[PDB]
Amino acid sequence: AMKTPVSILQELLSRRGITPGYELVQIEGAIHEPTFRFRVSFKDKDTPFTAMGAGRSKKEAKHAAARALIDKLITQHSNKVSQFHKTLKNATGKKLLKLQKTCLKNNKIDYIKLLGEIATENQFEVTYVDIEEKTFSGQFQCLVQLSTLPVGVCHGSGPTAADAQRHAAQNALEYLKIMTKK
Amino acid sequence: NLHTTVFTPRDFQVELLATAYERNTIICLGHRSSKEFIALKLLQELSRRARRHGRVSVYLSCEVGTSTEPCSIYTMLTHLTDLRVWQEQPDMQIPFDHCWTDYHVSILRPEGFLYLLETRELLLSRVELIVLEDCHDSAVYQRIRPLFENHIMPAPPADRPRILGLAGPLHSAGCELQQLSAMLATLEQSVLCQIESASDIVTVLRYCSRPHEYIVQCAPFEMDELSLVLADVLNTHKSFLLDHRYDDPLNVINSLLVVLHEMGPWCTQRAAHHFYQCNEKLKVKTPHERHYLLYCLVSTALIQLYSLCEHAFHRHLSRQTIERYSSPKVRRLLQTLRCFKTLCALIYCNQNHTARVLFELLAEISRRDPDLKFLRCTEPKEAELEHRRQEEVLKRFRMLIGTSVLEEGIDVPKCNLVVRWDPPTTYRSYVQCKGRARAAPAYHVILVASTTKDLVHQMAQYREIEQMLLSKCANTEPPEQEQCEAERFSACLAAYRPKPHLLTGASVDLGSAIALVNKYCARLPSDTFTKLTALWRCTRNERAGVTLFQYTLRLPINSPLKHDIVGLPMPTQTLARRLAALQACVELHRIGELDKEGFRALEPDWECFELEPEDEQIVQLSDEPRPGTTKRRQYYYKRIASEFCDCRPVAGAPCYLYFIQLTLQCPIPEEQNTRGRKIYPPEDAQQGFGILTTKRIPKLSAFSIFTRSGEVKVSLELAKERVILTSEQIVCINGFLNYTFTNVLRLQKFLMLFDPDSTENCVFIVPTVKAPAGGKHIDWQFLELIQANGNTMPRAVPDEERQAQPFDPQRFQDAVVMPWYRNQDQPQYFYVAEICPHLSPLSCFPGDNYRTFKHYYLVKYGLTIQNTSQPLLDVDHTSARLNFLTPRYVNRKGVALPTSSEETKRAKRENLEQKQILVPELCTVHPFPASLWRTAVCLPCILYRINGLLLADDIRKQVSADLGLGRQQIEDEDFEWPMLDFGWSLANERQYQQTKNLLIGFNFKHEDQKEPATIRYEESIAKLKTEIESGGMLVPHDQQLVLKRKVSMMELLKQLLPYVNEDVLAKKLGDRRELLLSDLVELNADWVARHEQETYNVMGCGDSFDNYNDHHRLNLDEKQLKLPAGFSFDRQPDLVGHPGPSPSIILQALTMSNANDGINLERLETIGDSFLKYAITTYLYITYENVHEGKLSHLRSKQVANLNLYRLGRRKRLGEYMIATKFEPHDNWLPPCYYVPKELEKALIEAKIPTHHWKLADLLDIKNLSSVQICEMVREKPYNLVSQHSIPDKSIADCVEALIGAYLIECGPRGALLFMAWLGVRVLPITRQLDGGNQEQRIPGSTKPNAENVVTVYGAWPTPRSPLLHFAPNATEELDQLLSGFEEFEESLGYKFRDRSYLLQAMTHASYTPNRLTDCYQRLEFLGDAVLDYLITRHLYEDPRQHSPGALTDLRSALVNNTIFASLAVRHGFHKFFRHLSPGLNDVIDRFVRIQQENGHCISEEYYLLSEEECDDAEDVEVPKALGDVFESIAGAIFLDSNMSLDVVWHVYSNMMSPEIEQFSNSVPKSPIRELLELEPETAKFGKPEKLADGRRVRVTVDVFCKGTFRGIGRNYRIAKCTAAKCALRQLK
RNA sequence: CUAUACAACCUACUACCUCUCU
RNA sequence: GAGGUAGUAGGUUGUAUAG
Ligand SMILES: *O[C@H]1[C@@H](O)[C@H](n2ccc(=O)[nH]c2=O)O[C@@H]1COP(=O)(O)O
Repeated sequence: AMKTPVSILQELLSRRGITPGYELVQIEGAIHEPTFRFRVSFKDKDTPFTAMGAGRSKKEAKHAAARALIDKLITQHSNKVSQFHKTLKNATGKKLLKLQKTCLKNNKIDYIKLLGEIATENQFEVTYVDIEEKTFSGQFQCLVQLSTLPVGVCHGSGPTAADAQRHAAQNALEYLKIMTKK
Repeated sequence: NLHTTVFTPRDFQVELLATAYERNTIICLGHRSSKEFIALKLLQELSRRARRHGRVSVYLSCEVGTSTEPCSIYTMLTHLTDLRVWQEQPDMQIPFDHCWTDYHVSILRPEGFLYLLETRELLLSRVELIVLEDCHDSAVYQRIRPLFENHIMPAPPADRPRILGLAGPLHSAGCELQQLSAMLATLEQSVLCQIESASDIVTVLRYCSRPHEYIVQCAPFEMDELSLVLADVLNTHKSFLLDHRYDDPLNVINSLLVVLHEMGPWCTQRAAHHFYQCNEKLKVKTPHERHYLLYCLVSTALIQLYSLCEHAFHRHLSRQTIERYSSPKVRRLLQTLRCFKTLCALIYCNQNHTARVLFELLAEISRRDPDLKFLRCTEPKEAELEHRRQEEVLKRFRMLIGTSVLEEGIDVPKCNLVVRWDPPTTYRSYVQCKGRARAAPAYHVILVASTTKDLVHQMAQYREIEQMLLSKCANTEPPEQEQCEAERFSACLAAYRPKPHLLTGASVDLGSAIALVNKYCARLPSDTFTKLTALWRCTRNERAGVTLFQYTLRLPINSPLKHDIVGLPMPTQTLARRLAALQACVELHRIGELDKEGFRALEPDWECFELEPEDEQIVQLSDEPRPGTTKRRQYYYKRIASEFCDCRPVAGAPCYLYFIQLTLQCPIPEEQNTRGRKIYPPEDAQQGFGILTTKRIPKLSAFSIFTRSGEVKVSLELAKERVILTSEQIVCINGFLNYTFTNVLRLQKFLMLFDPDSTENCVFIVPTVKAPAGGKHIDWQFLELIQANGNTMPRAVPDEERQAQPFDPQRFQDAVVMPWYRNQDQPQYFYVAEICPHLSPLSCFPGDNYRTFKHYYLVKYGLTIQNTSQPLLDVDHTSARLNFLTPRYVNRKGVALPTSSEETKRAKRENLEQKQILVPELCTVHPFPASLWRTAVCLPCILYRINGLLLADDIRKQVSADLGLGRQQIEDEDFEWPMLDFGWSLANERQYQQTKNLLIGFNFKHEDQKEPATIRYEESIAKLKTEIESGGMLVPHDQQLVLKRKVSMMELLKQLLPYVNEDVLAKKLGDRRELLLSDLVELNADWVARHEQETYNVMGCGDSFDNYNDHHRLNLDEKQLKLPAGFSFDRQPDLVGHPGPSPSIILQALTMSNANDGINLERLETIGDSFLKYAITTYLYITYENVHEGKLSHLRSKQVANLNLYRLGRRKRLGEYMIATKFEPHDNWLPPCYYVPKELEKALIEAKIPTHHWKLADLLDIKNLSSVQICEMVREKPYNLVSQHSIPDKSIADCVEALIGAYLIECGPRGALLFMAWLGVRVLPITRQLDGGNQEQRIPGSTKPNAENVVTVYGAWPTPRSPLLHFAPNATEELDQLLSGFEEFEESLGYKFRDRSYLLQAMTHASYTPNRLTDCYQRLEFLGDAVLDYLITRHLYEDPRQHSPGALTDLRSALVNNTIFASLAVRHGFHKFFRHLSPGLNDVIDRFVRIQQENGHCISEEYYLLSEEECDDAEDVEVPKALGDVFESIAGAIFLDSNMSLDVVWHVYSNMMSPEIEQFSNSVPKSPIRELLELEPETAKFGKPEKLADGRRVRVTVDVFCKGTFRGIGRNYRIAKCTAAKCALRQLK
């Protein structure tokens, strides 16, 4: 049925007598495909049926010979800090331009109140740190911190604590001033 | 790279070494490692004087006697010398066995040696050398003050020992220049020496071309409005940060102000780049919150400055933009590099990042400026990424923005420009920068980026110490005016030509002589460590009151020119230089050296290599697979043997009869005996088989086949009484052959005719019978039976016949018992296994569907068994395949295959479901008896193996005919061959310390009480001040920069040669215009004839190394050229009357491994290829004696390569003598009297297949028809396998090599050489002589006499001329003196030499220029390579383990390696006597030998350079290739001194290689990477390396998962990987 | 030229199926 | 004896990797 047709045809004939003999005729000597070709010599005495078969495998060559026998039949971070501050600067609004168009030398503008207005205007807050010790000069200093993405400190100093925080907010106004102008 | 160099820059340490060898010397060099090498070598050089004078040497040092471990220099003098060197312990108490009278070098304290001279325990006249370690120390000056002022000065200069002081450099004295010069002069008068300086610094300041130094100032900086805002914001931040309170920002402050006040705002924000990149990490990395606030406020200040400077020129508004704010500065430096538009501009700094950013600046100015386009600009991964990036940068700029590392050691091409942007505070670094500009003209730039007058005083100091360095030193440099007048003189002079008729030949003159000499010196064979230069001595003399100079040139030791080229005197130094080099060039061309593949052989057929015509065009068609390779296969005819062609017995002719005598020697195992049969000996066969032939078969070996009965030996035996055949006997024997090879064996197949009258493969096989009286003869009545019983069909006997006949057992005992009822056309032949009386046709059936056997035969066939009382037959299947050559149950290694199980033996031994039972009346007894059937199926392997033995005997016949190698036709009966059996038995921190001595100390001063301002100092200071200010050395701040770039011929003779007259050469010359070099030699000969007394003066440090050739005699030779029993290697049997190699072994070498047989070429192929290399090496050496080894290796690679062996194989046609497929009797073996046509395979590929139509029949004969009829009968409707077989070309080369091996094994190396001559590559000298009286005698080697009776007898190896180069008066005496201390080398090796020139030639490196008497090791290395190669291959071939191909090649390839040879060299102290003046080689060999002795001289190839648990990670171990070449070269030298004998070389090298042989042989240890790969095949990986900062070393890490990461270190990648794998293996053990 | 892995192909074995012989 | 599945042993030809 579904097996090697050499075996099938061997049994099929051996039920009716006569003994077939397969023979190797040419081993092929190719470079990477050394195939084999066999030939069945069925009954070379009376009515010789000698069928050839090609195949890479000896089973496949005998199978093809049997089928032939059947078939013939049917920095950058200092850069990066600068651009998003510009986005914060566009998000600030008008007080940047008032900061440009005023003089920061005068103390008649209140630096802490103006920087608090900037904080209210541009959705952040301002931090004022006056550390408790006294300097070698015997005066007071403050740091203002910009509550945004970067770290942020502008410095200031003065004879009193309030003047130190005012000068820190003045330097923060110088900061936000000096990014502003185009 | 074309280093067209000036004169010969010798090795600078060796240069200082020679100056120390001449006179008392203070060495001016900084590195203490180089100073140790110089000290060591000078001790080695004066060791010979100390021995032959009975003297001693003393080394005085400072740190000695402090620490318990010995000093470094003691470790080197006990490791790398043969010298008895002694170390004094801290507070040494004298042991009784220790003495200075019996120690070579004594390393002593100055106080100790002072005590020795006080107490007469050592004598000053017995001291040969005193060496002072760091004698520029003031404290050790005071220490040697009693030493020198009490003993050295009172001693006379005759008794004064030679004095060396390893001092620090003179730019490192720790004094002002006045007091430096005073300290100098007191120091030379103190220690009785002179300063010899000759550093790389000195080498460029005099020996290299002068770079003009240009000095451009840099102005200070002011602020514009933007920079006023920058300064305002920064000083506000500084004045705030001073008061900021916390009860590293200053670094950012103190650098940002400088980059503001020195470059400007653009570079200020591009430094805010780096500093804000620093702060963006360092404000996050800090844990303190107020420090975080401080760092982030500094970061926001940098944000301010970057915002202002970005709001300054991109927002307010670009070469004008960068030139506006940033100061120009670099403009003059740029114009300096623009005027040079081969430029190799180098810029030097002291920081790596400055070098990177300046590379970026030169890169961006290269791409931006159109005129400047021509400027071509744990966790070890980032280290390699950085290292690869920096070398990419270096390659892009060099084809260099350097730092302090590119100052010493790095070799670069010659430069035009060297830049110093950084103002040099140190002279040493300044001139190491300046040292590279060499291209003549080349320039140096100083950029200083009152005080100007003080730096002018500092360069005045630098120029003045430069003048002291050049003035007090060694041999000077002539000034450039002499080169100017040489350029003037050489303009009209015409160059010398090699061929005077050819005007356009090699133009060589005075103007290019030195360049040709130096290019020839560079092109000699050398490795990295070798620096080959020529040693040039100059000499002053006076002629006619005019100064002239003689210039003795000496070329390197590798060059075959071994005498001194003496130049002839010219007025100055430079013309003497050019004439000496041109005389050297012509002296070279007299011996033809002017310049592998350029060299060709000196004998004809060596350079012929005649290609076969179509094989030639196969060679130039490179698209085809190449000849000599495995990938191309040719189809050869299987030669039927000579004794089997045209030997067919014909009527009337008396014929030879051989009985094919079989003899069973090993019965089959019962484990093999599955069916338990009786064992049948084939000698019990009353009927055997015989061969009838008319040409006599020679004596043949008895070979073994393996059938069912087991191992059966096969031999042939001649019958005494010859056979004469009648016509009818011919007819019946032809019918018998057709029957036996058509029906009994069915070997007859399609396309196959029995043709009895053939001319090829024509022989008879006859059924012989044991005579009943005795003996064997042709069975005539059996032949009558075969005549009666031809191809008779088996007949179905009727019922009446079986009823009539009873059962006879002896009819069916020992007979083939074929059944007639089944298999009518191709009957199945069955043996008789047993006859069962208990069985019957009524006995019980095993199966279920049938009852007893009579009912079975009644049911399935319809046949009635008439007699049911007959006994039955247990039968076997007969032998289907008839190949019995390989034993059925053994592997190729001799390992038995698995036998059958005992259950499947016994269960199927007695069950009736297995076995085969037959009824005797249902069978036909075939006429062939069964023992006759056994030998009849034995026959076809007998015929194939006899045809194999006879083809091997045909090859032996062909060699013994064409070259007299044995008897031509071996037909003597009293001789037999060996049996054909298959073999199947059935230091960095010290460099850091010397860097520290260069950097920070540089101190120490003796005295100041004299008057140092001697006016002449102040005069020289003011003179240098005026010369610098006025001469353009000082370029002022307003001045920019300076990039600037006749005589009658007879009167020319007076100017050029002032020792001749005006009228003498007027008549002497006549027509002659210019005196050529021969004429100049004639003229100087005439003048030394007309002035017979000549004087000479030693000028410079033209050294006293050499002597003899140039010195010593000093007598007017001054003006022109006046068999072990336990297996041997050279086993030489007789060649006269020796029958030669057996055809068994020639057959073994013929048949491949592809044939699956038990005999193989491969072991003989290995021994044959190795002897081919060995003998071609030894003859190649002895032939071309002056030719260096590279060309000889190219000739041997033209010899041994398998294309040439394939050509000799096809010329001898060995393809038609070999076996290429396993013998299979049905497919690849033509029986007697048949033929296979060749062309129908072109008719078989498709074509003739609609259907059959022919069934043979129509093509009755193809051989009888002509080829036109063949092509016709093919066209009326890729190789033969029956008589042809396909063999690849490399296998033919393998057979040629294996045949050489076969001839080697039997008839000696001399027989192998003669057989090598037989193939076609010559190895022996022909002595083509006339006829030797008796031509019939051939003395071994003598070919056939030609048409004019000339024999071409092959002669032996000539003895080569020793390379003792007699060009010296006392070359033997200089050989005896230069080879001192080699006696203990000989005792450490074993073999005393006769000619010690071979010893010195082996142990001279290519660098050791004090050696005139030999050549280098490279010739003896090239010889001892192949000598050791053959010695290893033959000692491993004879191994009774019987190595396979792969096993033998692995065992050799790990037994032959340079690591192995270096290790075995170092164990027996072959480093101790390696005379080398190479520095890097000395350090490599030194650290290797020290960490080999740290391994205690065990042979480790592997366990000296790693453990992860040892802190050896800095400065791993360096395996020297040179000492491996030394072991090879001393092998060659031992071989040559033995009159070319190998048994002496192995007698020596057993004691040096046999432990490693047995160690790697006994266990298979695998490859060390591959063993870890076999333990884990997906786990062990090897990452990329890293290089440490030490300068030679590589680190590679292996990882084994769940076992750890194991670190590794090696100079190369391979040793680091291998030893990481090994230390992983040691941890996993 | 040396080492390792994968694919094919061949035959020597061994144990066992599918038939046949027995 | 034939066809088939596994191991075991010898090898021929490629592909890839490292020395
Ligand atoms: O069928 C073959 C084999 O199995 C069988 N035979 C023969 C002899 C013997 O001792 N044992 C045995 O199993 O007979 C046939 C012969 O083929 P081989 O010659 O054994 O290859």
